[PDB]
Amino acid sequence: TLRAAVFDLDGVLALPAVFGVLGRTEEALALPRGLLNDAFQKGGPEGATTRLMKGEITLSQWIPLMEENCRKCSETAKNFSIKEIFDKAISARKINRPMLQAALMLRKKGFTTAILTNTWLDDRAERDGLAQLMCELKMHFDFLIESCQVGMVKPEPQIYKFLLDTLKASPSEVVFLDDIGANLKPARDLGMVTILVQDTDTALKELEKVTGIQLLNTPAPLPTSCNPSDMSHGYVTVKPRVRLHFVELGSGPAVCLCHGFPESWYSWRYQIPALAQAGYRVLAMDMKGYGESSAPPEIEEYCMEVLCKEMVTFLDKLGLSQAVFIGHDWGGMLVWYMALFYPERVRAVASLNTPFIPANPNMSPLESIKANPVFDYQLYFQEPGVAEAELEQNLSRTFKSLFRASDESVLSMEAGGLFVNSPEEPSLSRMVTEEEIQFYVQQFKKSGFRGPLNWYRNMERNWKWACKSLGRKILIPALMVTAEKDFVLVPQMSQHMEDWIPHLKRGHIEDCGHWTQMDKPTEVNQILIKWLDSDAR
Amino acid sequence: TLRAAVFDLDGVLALPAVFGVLGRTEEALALPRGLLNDAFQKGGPEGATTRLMKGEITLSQWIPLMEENCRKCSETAKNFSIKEIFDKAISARKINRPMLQAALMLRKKGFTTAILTNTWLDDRAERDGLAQLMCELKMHFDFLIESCQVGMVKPEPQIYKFLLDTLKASPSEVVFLDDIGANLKPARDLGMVTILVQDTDTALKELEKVTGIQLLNTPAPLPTSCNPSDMSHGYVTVKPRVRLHFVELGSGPAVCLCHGFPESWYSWRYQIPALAQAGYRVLAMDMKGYGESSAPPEIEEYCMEVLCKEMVTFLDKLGLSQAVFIGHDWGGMLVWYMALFYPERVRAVASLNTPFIPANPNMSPLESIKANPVFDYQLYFQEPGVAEAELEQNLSRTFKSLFRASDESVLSMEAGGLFVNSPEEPSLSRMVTEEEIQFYVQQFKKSGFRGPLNWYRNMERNWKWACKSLGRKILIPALMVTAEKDFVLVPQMSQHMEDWIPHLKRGHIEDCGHWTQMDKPTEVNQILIKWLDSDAR
Ligand SMILES: Fc1cccc(-c2cc[nH]n2)c1
Ligand SMILES: Fc1cccc(-c2cc[nH]n2)c1
Ligand SMILES: Fc1cccc(-c2cc[nH]n2)c1
Ligand SMILES: Fc1cccc(-c2cc[nH]n2)c1
Repeated sequence: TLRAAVFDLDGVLALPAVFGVLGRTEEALALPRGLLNDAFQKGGPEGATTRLMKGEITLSQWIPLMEENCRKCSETAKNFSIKEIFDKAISARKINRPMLQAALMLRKKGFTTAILTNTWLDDRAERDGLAQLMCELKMHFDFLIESCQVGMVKPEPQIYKFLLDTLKASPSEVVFLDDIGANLKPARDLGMVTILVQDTDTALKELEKVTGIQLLNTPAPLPTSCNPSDMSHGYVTVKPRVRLHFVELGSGPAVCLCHGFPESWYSWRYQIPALAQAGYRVLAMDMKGYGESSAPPEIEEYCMEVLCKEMVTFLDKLGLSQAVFIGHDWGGMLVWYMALFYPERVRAVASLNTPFIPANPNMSPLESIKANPVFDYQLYFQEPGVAEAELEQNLSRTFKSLFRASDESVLSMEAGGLFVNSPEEPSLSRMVTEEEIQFYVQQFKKSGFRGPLNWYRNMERNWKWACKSLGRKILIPALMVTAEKDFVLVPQMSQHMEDWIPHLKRGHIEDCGHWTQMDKPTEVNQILIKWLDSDAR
Repeated sequence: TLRAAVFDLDGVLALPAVFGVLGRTEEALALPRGLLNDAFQKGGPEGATTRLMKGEITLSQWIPLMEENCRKCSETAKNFSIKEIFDKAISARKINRPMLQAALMLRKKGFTTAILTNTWLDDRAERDGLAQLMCELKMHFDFLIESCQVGMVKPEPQIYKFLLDTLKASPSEVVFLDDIGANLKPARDLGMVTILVQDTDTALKELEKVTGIQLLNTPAPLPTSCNPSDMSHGYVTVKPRVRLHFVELGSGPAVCLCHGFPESWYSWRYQIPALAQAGYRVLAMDMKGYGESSAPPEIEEYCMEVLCKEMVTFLDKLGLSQAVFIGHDWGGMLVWYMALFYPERVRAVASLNTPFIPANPNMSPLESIKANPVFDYQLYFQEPGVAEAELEQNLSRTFKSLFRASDESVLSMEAGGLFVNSPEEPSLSRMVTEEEIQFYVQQFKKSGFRGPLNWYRNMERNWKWACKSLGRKILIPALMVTAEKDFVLVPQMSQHMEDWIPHLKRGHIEDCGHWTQMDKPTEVNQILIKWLDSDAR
């Protein structure tokens, strides 16, 4: 029974291959057939290409050797640049998405996966393109075995025995996928299941047949998530008693993700890998009062003025002049105030669900709550200790009750608490795994709900501070993303935003409840990436 | 007696001012004298500019109001763009270096320093320039008081009382420097020492006279250093038992700094702020075996092959496709091997002191040590436990004996140890403060010298691995920096590097011992920044 799957890179995980490119170049330049493909493999196991693939020489050293081989082949058969041909061939090669999806599904099902490839040490001025491709791919596999790193090459028998040793599996337990028949032969001779890959669909049909796992025509997979233990964790002291923790991934313009109540940096798990892959340096915060960030007990530590000042200090200490700020819920509220009070530090602003509504100077925030019954829970959150006790009573119940899709409601909104007439053992929502709920449970064991609830206990202070901004407009790039089925932060609440943000851009997500990021991650990523690429680059 | 110094921004800490720019624009456009300067201050305390400076409106909202004021002034006096004029005026404004140097010296001497300024909420598309200027300046002061953040403006009396409250000082204890006489008047009326700033030299002469501290014509100051508690600290698990710690500062291309033996990320303290200010994202490592990084006890955990693999994993986990790698001593050795084995992940490579010398396959690394008496200490480091015992005996003595300039040698290089005939209480070198030695002492209390010494215990393994690279050349951008007075890693050892690195660039530092970064920080920064800007951008 199979338990390991091995994939080649050129022609399997990445397309178009290379035998085809040399073939197309020959046709485009009207050269004798196979002239370039022949110069490429000249000398076989003793030739320049084998030395390149074994890591004896780098790609830049191989270029002049390949040119000499091309000259010899043209001489025998009786503006051209090998550098330009190979630069263009490497650049055009893209990840074979359905092949990657099949490898992802096999790993999800318990398979050990590996990439086994004949590759080179790339020292060209344009090597970063290849570095980026390898980085994106390798993160999805258990092992990456490169010929130039092991000093062995397919079809040599040693690399297969080395592959087996690495997998800690007998040959009958391994499926081996390759586009080159000669490279497939030794794995077959060892007893491995082999697949000659010509077109992806047929290769995947063969793969599905031998594994007994559906891989072709399967549903749209969720975006890549985050394994907390595999992330880079950052810590900045913003003042003597306050440190902020963040997870960091990627390079490019800084993008600061600000979660809501009662969440975590982990609420952005489906966005962090996507945004980093899109070319941004993501900084996903644990907001003040949460997870590994400090949680001072004082109510005044959580007013918007102090939270914004600390986020400015956070940028100062990291040496960042600006970041794009993207917030959800209370984090969305914080991002609009960052745009209003610190525009010079905000490259662009985006909010999920949270609208920008200016303070009414003729109405107390309490009177404004009066007008709307959907915000009654905010009054319940006022008295220190009351909501903490109910929310801390059973963490698994708190999170399982909260984190549900629009059609999974288990909570109602006197004589109460959030959990009146709510199950003691709620069923697990289709949005989350038990493992994910337990991550939030574990995060909230450190400081509980006091800091998070204090974000609601500064209504009067926040209102007074917000009134100082009444004559201003948000004129930096801005995005408002509404969620059709958020029954508290309704899309309708954002209807007048253009009055204060005239150049505002929008996104809208149908069939999406309050927990936007985990409810509809693919759509959130699509919306944010499109907006970042047009407005924040 | 004075104990606080307050500086204005426009015309004091940053030049050229603004009254001069409007004056020059009037002359260049042959407009009536004072026309623009008059439209700028139109309405005085009730006008658009006061509203802008108090934070009632943003800069982008003020532009059309200023245009209407310019129209009214031209109308009364009987291709022009306010946006273009102000964009150019903001951009041309640069930090007044001697003024900043004087503020730095006063703070060093115990003075509380502050910037007090009439400024705006900048929401222009080009706001980042101003954000960068403010960031660079503010880090050097105890307080930054901005009119648009406090909703108060100079010359209003309230801002001065607010300034005093912030400083926690009586007016007679404060020196107040301003370029505007009207803004100086209320500080004088309160009893503060005031300086009208026209030309910097005269202002500094007045400042020197009143403080009794030499500020003008003083020696070249050291580059800005790092306060460990103020840095962003990052942590990446590269394998189950191994995590790497780093300090991170700045934005732009990733620059990974790799220290030597027996050092720390802190050995780069004078480079981190300079490189981040130059436009790079600095990642200063605690190398494996040091400080907050893991220090497994096994010798094999410290061979170059494993250390390089882990640095590749470090990049993978941070989501970086490449970084520039800059190393000193053992870190310099690691960076040449990163260039040789992982060129696709190395944007550029630079070494301080450590030359690139290819492995001699016909000589054992032990036989090669035989040939050179300067490397005898490496044999002493071989036997596990022996050098650890001597180096761990007294940490303060170890570091104070080691970290000295070329003319301060206290150690000799049988029947020994490093500290034979060496003082038990060495004097403090002119290169370091007691505080800095104690930082290294504190770092080495966690894991001691076993991990660091294990870097020397892989000679045979490193030699075997290095021989696989004998047919390669380093063809990515490279810099070799030699130090005239390093008596072990002599500049002469680098003489043949061009044979293997044909495009190699060089730097050379005279009167510089082994501890390059702290010996000659200004010169190191100059060399690295010049090279990064030409070869790594
Ligand atoms: F003022 C705000 C702004 C955004 C979200 C909330 C909120 C209250 C409960 N969940 N989210 C409150
Ligand atoms: F989502 C939002 C946006 C703005 C204000 C509020 C608000 C006012 C009182 N409670 N919450 C909620
Ligand atoms: F192999 C190397 C390379 C660079 C520095 C050293 C070394 C030995 C003592 N200090 N530094 C050894
Ligand atoms: F600085 C260097 C550079 C290269 C090799 C060595 C070496 C060889 C034996 N011990 N150290 C030192």
